[PDB]
Amino acid sequence: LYSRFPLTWIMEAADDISYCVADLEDAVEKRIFTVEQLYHHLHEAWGFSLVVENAWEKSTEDQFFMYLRVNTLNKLVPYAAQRFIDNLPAIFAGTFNHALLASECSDLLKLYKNVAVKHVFSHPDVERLELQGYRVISGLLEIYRPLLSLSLSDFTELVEKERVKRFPIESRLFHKLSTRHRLAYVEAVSKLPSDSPEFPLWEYYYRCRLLQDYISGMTDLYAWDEYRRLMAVE
Amino acid sequence: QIDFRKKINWHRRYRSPQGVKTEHEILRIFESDRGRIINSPAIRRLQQKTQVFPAVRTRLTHSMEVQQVGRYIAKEILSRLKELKLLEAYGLDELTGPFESIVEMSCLMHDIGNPPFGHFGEAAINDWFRQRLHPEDAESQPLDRCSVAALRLREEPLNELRRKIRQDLCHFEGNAQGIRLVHTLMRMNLTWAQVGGILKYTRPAWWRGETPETHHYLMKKPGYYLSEEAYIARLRKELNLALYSRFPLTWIMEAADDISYCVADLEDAVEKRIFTVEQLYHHLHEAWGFSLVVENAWEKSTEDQFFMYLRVNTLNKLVPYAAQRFIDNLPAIFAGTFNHALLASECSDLLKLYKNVAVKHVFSHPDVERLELQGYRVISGLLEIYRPLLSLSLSDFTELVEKERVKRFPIESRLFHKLSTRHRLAYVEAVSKLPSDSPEFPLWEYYYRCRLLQDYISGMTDLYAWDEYRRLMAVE
Amino acid sequence: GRLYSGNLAAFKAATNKLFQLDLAVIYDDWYDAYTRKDCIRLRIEDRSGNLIDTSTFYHHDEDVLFNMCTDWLNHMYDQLKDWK
Amino acid sequence: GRLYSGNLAAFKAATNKLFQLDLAVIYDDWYDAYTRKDCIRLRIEDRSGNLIDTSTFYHHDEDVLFNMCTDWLNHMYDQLKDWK
Ligand SMILES: Nc1nc2c(ncn2[C@@H]2O[C@H](COP(=O)(O)OP(=O)(O)OP(=O)(O)O)[C@@H](O)[C@H]2O)c(=O)[nH]1
Ligand SMILES: Nc1nc2c(ncn2[C@@H]2O[C@H](COP(=O)(O)OP(=O)(O)OP(=O)(O)O)[C@@H](O)[C@H]2O)c(=O)[nH]1
Ligand SMILES: [Mg+2]
Ligand SMILES: [Mg+2]
Repeated sequence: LYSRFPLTWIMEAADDISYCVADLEDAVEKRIFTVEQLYHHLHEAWGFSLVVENAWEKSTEDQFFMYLRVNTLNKLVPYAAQRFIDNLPAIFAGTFNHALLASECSDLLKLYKNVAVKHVFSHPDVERLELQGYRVISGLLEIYRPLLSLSLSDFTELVEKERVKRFPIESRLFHKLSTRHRLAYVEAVSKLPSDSPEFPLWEYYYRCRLLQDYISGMTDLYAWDEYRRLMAVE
Repeated sequence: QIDFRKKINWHRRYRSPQGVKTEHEILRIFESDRGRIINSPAIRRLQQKTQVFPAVRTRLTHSMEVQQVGRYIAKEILSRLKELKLLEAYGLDELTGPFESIVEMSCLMHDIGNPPFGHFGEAAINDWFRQRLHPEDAESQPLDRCSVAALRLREEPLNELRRKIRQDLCHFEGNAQGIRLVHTLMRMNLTWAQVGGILKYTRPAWWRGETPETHHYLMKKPGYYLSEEAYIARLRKELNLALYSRFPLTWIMEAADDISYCVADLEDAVEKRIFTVEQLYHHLHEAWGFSLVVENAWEKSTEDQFFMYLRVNTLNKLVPYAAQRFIDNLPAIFAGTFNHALLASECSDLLKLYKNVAVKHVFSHPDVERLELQGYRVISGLLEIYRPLLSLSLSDFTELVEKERVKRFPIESRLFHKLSTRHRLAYVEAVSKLPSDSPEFPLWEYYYRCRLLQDYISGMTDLYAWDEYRRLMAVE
Repeated sequence: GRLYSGNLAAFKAATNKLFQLDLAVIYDDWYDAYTRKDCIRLRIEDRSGNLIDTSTFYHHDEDVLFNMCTDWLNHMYDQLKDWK
Repeated sequence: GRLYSGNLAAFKAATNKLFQLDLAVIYDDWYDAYTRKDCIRLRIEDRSGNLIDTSTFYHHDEDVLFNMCTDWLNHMYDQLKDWK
């Protein structure tokens, strides 16, 4: 109970290595700053010679990161392998309460971490998209709110008949959901004991899950278009 | 005794020039002010604000015509006094230069404090706050619909400040915003005489009650806010003005705006094919009931030749009357207690001719009326978006302004970075002076936060506010 | 030139304040013949229709005229709440 | 890497739950010199300003640090509602 698979640790360390280095390169391609400016910022934030300086003198934009990535990999991968090998019984048991990555290796990642949050994540264009996305998801949940206000019998009739003369607005919203989510809902509710005092609770839980699956399975671009169309704007 | 040397003040508030100055270096002081005002961001923004129609005149082009009319009234006044040999007796022997420059710069920056969309943009700010502060419930002893715990009446010494703050925040006026913009936000550091030329009215924004009958005209609209009370007292002490008094040169600027009120809009209507020149002439003939002013221009042309002479004809009849009215009532204007305007004769009746035609055939157009309703909706929506900023506590807002990287308020922090840096600096300077260990800190902090919110909205062009409103609602 | 928003808000506030005493106000406005100034007439009466008093104000400026109307309404409210 | 929404919601819920007993919480956060872990200090005091107790928590992960703060706040609420 509450244990981890041994191979999950390797996947966790891989994500931590590729956390901010790509965003720094993407910032240069958008003319936020130049390669020399980024190098100066890294030099100021560091306080590097084996990793960053080697790449700087080996280039100029597609030749600085191409060697920085190699230089940091050649210093980070063996440390992760040694950490995995040393604490092997605990990882195999699944009770290791730490991560593979407090030394010169872990301090290096914070260098890329601090530069990215101050010069890239704080850009006005990045910040604006975060506020617009919060408004889009909230609006979509309000549009489908009538589906959650129906009763068990009404929703059963909606899912069974599919041509209801009593709920014109609710039935049309129902046909917009993907067929796979509806099939999953049907399979889930097709198993609970009908003659039990727990049927309404499970039915409501599965209905909420069905609503949550539809929203989270969208691309950013599709959700914005659907939100604008359902509000009679586009 | 009239002495204009005690009124024309060339001192400043910061790094003021001290010592005795000659007539040449005094003039140099009033030219740097002109350079500062003309090359200011506040004046540049005037070309993106609409007068009536969104070759049409903007506020920048409108204020340039008012500046020319002001020059001409000052020159007529100065020349008429020399005929009576009163220039030396009145102290204007060595001040004819700055006398016209002050009027010209006051006429130029007479609309720098107007909010986007103008009048209906001013109302929208007032109603939205009126629903949150309910000023009418603080007139008398404690009753309370106020939505703020700190501003609710509960404590005699603290209730007066509460009602003053509640009344002031629901009275936003463009003229009162002009003084604040010129001193606290832009930090232009103009001379005392230049600042006094843009003080049109003397009624405080927190005033509740009946005004004295001796000043019922000079106190018809709010003149300044509570945050500028200390600055206005210093200005009055510097210019030797009594309480609720006006600067002598403000009257000339007021008359210039009244002359250029509707004549430009009538010309702009023709350029938009609302009607033709002949139709406008027929309408003017029907409304009048003209021969010396309008008929002379009509027979001297056809579109760019009818108004070009009508303006000259009306100026040659209106400017001398204004100069004579200024000269006749000189002691009262100098004292600052003249309760009337320069402009009940054939001269004042003529302006109503242009007034009545414009309101019936131009201001009632469907396209003009639609923009007024859309502007009211845009300003109301922007204030609702920033409402979470006003719902925070003192500690949370202090942490937001101090740390700038808060992990507890993701939505509130991102809205905070959208405000301009000058407004944030002004807020920091304002709150960096109040006694921290006082029972009045929360009230002043809330007042300054509301002022900071109001400065950001009113400092936008019409076009920028619409775009921001559409983008923040996930529409564009 | 146009009426200021605050004056209209104060006029409406006074009207509602006097309406809280189960009263009513009628409003009339016009332009005079030769005085060259707008005129506004107010009448105060209760719900049953019994006229209490009336007043007429003349002025060529909207702001001053509305302020005079508002302060007269406030005086009426004050006098009518001094007794009854 | 970033703090999860549920942990912040639970922290705010605990803060409000303890605020329902006319109390208050001050929050301080910083980064230590050499321990290489963020530090958060909480102080609990009533409305009159009489400090009751304080605590400081150090951790290099945001999620664990916030959970520790939330459970310490819950323990404080429990102890303060056991008596008084
Ligand atoms: N806009 C923005 N993106 C960020 C920020 N921090 C990280 N990112 C991006 O998101 C990626 C990682 O996502 P995080 O939210 O930090 O966390 P995570 O790795 O998804 O989290 P877990 O599933 O808990 O491991 C980084 O590689 C960046 O590309 C930030 O502050 N702002
Ligand atoms: N759309 C519209 N514009 C108007 C109207 N009346 C005047 N204007 C325009 O606004 C200008 C004057 O603004 P007003 O609101 O009348 O008043 P003001 O001069 O700004 O007011 P003060 O600062 O009190 O002197 C005129 O020159 C016109 O260009 C109107 O009824 N509708
Ligand atoms: Mg990842
Ligand atoms: Mg004007």
